[PDB]
This record gives sequence, structure tokens and C-alpha cells, in this order.
Amino acid sequence: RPFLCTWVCCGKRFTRSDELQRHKRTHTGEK
Ligand SMILES: [Zn+2]
Repeated sequence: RPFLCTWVCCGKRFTRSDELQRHKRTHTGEK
């Protein structure tokens, strides 16, 4: 399944949900 960070105008695509979540940590999650 193709993943994409739709956070504002970020727009980065991943092939793993663990990777998208990892990336998402840059914007939010544990901040
Ligand atoms: Zn992002």
C-alpha cells in the first residue's frame, strides 16, 4: 500500500506505515 504524508505541504511518500509514522514524528506525535 502506498503511503503519503499529507501534513500541510510536506508530501512525502513511503511504502511502509512504520516509516510514515516514523516520519510523522518529525511534525507531531511525541512533540
Ligand atoms: Zn511529513
